Amino acid sequence: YTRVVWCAVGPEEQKKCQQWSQQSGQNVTCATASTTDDCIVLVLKGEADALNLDGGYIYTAGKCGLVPVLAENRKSSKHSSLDCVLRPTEGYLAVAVVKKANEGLTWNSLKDKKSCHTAVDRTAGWNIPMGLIVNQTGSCAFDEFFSQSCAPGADPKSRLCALCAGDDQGLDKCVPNSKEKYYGYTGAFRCLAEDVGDVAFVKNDTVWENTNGESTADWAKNLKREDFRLLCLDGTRKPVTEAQSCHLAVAPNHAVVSRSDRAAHVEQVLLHQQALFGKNGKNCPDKFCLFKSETKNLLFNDNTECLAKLGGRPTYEEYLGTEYVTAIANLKKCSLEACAF
Ligand SMILES: *[C@@H]1O[C@H](CO)[C@@H](O[C@@H]2O[C@H](CO)[C@@H](O)[C@H](O)[C@H]2NC(C)=O)[C@H](O)[C@H]1NC(C)=O
Ligand SMILES: *[C@@H]1O[C@H](CO)[C@@H](O[C@@H]2O[C@H](CO)[C@@H](O)[C@H](O)[C@H]2NC(C)=O)[C@H](O)[C@H]1NC(C)=O
Ligand SMILES: *[C@@H]1O[C@H](CO)[C@@H](O)[C@H](O)[C@H]1NC(C)=O
Ligand SMILES: NC(=O)c1cccnc1
Ligand SMILES: [Fe+3]
Ligand SMILES: [Zn+2]
Ligand SMILES: [Zn+2]
Repeated sequence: YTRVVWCAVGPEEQKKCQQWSQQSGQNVTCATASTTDDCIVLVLKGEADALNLDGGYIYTAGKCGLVPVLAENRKSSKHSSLDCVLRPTEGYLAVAVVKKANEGLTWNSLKDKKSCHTAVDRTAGWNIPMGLIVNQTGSCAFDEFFSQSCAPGADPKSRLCALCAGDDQGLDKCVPNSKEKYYGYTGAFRCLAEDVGDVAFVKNDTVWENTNGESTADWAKNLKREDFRLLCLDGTRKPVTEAQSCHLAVAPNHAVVSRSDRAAHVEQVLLHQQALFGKNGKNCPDKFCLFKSETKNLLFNDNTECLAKLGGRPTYEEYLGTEYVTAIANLKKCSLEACAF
């Protein structure tokens, strides 16, 4: 049944997809939508086959019967012989970052400050930090905790979208796709780097990849690691070198999902496609690389080493872990079980 339709979210992923489609001789084609939720609906309709999702969206996707297929895998020193494709995944660290110069700003003096989020419903940018905040404050009124935010996905007219910028021209303010200047892990850290916000909720890989000459992008050009700090839950402030001990939680890797009746087929074309355009593919650097997009994390995060088999053909709760499934459940009570479409 060898022909896979990828769902791209927004015009930039649409363009990267169209490119990949060409280089594959149409073994993969593209469908496009404005939001991740819409791409999820397309897959359900059967109009698209798969897409890579942050854990927060896997949860939405799972209640509707979509299943995790292969997971993103970057690389950790001690997990060495084992192949990337068979190596277990580690999950990433969700952290809260602040400007060093913002002396005296801790996890406990966050109320009324200005925040930068990857996008509503996402693990590091939303579910983990707001989960703790509802928790800590005993209030479901998370829309009144920060004076202002850029939380792609919220009501364009609420304070939660006040700090968002939209595209080149001011259009699409607060859309949960890359047209929004402060969308995703990158847009969010940018929102803080330009001091639009006091804190950004991203993952720890983001600070390292957009500081000390790693980014090339004009806004990240002069960023230095020592000018940032991580906020720990114990009210303390640490250098970004100490994330192992100052994170809010460890998140499950983004993963490709698809309808169960389509999973095997999706899995097979991907392992092949990967063999050709992944980290060491026949054709990567020279013609095309699935995992690169010059600091934008288009379709896939730019630090993905390979997509890996899951082992224990896990359901989505098994993939997310009970720990995280319950964090999302408790937070979702504020805004009991069904495909939400
Ligand atoms: C926010 O507070 C809630 C309430 O204690 C935390 O909740 C529960 O999480 C623990 C540990 O994972 C579970 O054993 C309980 O079953 C959960 N309680 C309920 C009523 O569901 C919640 O996880 C905290 N937020 C974070 C980010 O950890
Ligand atoms: C925090 O995020 C950064 C960037 O994504 C990670 O940085 C690298 O660590 C890997 C191995 O862990 C090395 O191969 C790279 O050299 C590091 N990057 C840079 C630019 O120095 C880092 O692993 C993460 N740290 C934690 C605690 O999660
Ligand atoms: C497309 O898929 C077919 C079927 O597996 C494969 O034989 C062929 O090499 C692929 N072509 C390209 C250009 O990827
Ligand atoms: N998703 C799972 O079932 C699982 C099992 C063991 C380790 N990691 C993930
Ligand atoms: Fe994420
Ligand atoms: Zn931990
Ligand atoms: Zn299982």
